[PDB]
Amino acid sequence: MDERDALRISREIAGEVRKAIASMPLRERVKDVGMGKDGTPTKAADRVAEDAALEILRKERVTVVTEESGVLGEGDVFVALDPLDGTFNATRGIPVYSVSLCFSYSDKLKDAFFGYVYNLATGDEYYADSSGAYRNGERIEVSDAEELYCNAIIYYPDRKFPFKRMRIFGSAATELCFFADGSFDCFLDIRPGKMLRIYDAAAGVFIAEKAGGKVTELDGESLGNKKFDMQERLNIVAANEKLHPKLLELIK
Amino acid sequence: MDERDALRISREIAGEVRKAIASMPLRERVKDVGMGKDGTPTKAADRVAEDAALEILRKERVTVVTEESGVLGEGDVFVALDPLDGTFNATRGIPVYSVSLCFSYSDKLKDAFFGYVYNLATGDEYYADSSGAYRNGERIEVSDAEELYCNAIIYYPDRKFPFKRMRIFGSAATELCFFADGSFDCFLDIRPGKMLRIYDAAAGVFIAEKAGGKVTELDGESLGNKKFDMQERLNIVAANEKLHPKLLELIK
Ligand SMILES: O=P([O-])([O-])O[C@@H]1[C@H](O)[C@H](O)[C@@H](O)[C@H](O)[C@H]1O
Ligand SMILES: O=P([O-])([O-])O[C@@H]1[C@H](O)[C@H](O)[C@@H](O)[C@H](O)[C@H]1O
Ligand SMILES: [Ca+2]
Ligand SMILES: [Ca+2]
Ligand SMILES: [Ca+2]
Ligand SMILES: [Ca+2]
Repeated sequence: MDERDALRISREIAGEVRKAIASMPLRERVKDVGMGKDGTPTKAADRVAEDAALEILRKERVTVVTEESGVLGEGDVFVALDPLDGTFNATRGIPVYSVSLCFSYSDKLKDAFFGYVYNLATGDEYYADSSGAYRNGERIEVSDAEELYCNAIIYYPDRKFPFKRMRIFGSAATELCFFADGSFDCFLDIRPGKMLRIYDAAAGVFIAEKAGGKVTELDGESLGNKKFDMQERLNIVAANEKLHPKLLELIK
Repeated sequence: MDERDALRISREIAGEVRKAIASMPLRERVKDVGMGKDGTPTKAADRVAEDAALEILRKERVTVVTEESGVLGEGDVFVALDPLDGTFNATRGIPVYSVSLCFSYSDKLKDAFFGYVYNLATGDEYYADSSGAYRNGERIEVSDAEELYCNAIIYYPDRKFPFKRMRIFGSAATELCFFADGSFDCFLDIRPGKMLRIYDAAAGVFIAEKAGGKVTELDGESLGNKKFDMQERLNIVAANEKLHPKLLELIK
């Protein structure tokens, strides 16, 4: 299965999902539909989003790990998918919530060949493959801000940082794409509770990688080990090559 | 002048400035076109939207307090104006930025008689008159649980909080409407080195209060006798009556 397969496939889910959510009223969006396979509740929006993706991913020889219903599939290709990363905003009318998909051969991130995040509010498309990282087509790349005094996304500010700006938009998959497109110089989820799963960073992380930004874990150990599994958790420190180090040191 | 004209005038300015920025590519958006009369530099998206905004207000008998052109016109009626709140977003294509407008029968916040916030990204409309606060033509109210374990907007987390969620979206006018909505449980701008100006907040402040909100300065002092000029600087703590005291002590 080509990257062109993954892209073609990915382009279908986003649209299917988009109008499934779009048609959905905020009132019929926030109600809970049960308990997804990862411990967290499940809103209607959640269900509707995942179904539309599964119905298409379903026809592909792929094993999928996803929030609402753990593992599914069998294929020799794995998908770390999130129908709706940023469910709080979506149920709020806040226009920052996306579809996340990452395509890999093996069980682990290291063998992933395609990244794709789609903002379902705006219709903004984020993707990456061997060719590169794009947003709405135009080629992107992380920023070259070399100063700790810079624009940042931080989960969560706990001390007093030397940041020019600090934002928190509530959709890790999308904000990693904000880091990816140079709109932001560093992504940071140093949350002690290590409350970040694979179907969250998977897609985002990989586009960031393509866009030219170094991305690892709290200490610096890569994300490679990471598995398309329901137990996997993580923290992230993302920045170009001249920022990541200093950004590490600053959180000791 | 009454709250019907303010709406009608505001609705027009919302149309033109919307037209203005939308057709305008991002490249130009980020363009430095000189310095504004307040320090915070003027970029093309700024200039483009003030221009559009000013072009309408000025043919009314009012004194305008705007970001770039300082104070303008004459009239017992005052208008605090943020022609583009969330410039950084507007420049990067992050769909949170608005046009903020507050009208008062005095230069005093306390005499405000109309408030208005328009998401230039989603065409989402917030306003507040004598009848109540509304969002896209619907009546909003603030949220209601006194538990600190709530959903907060806070500029900036310097310590450790008992909040369920912390978001910073970079447009205080709209964010104060996010609070006024129900979307977020509390708004807080406790930054010591104060940076909120009358125009970024007087509208939100006014829509939130009609929303059922309690906005006061850091110390719980009302924002009533707050002046419309390029010197005022604010700190804000907004929430329902019940959780407001709590937040004071929390950040006490
Ligand atoms: O809640 P969700 O919308 O499914 O996804 C959330 C977003 O990625 C958020 O940015 C992150 O910090 C949270 O940990 C995730 O749970
Ligand atoms: O610059 P501007 O976009 O007009 O207004 C800014 C926004 O309201 C932002 O939320 C706030 O944190 C800044 O302090 C303001 O300067
Ligand atoms: Ca999700
Ligand atoms: Ca998620
Ligand atoms: Ca402005
Ligand atoms: Ca402003």
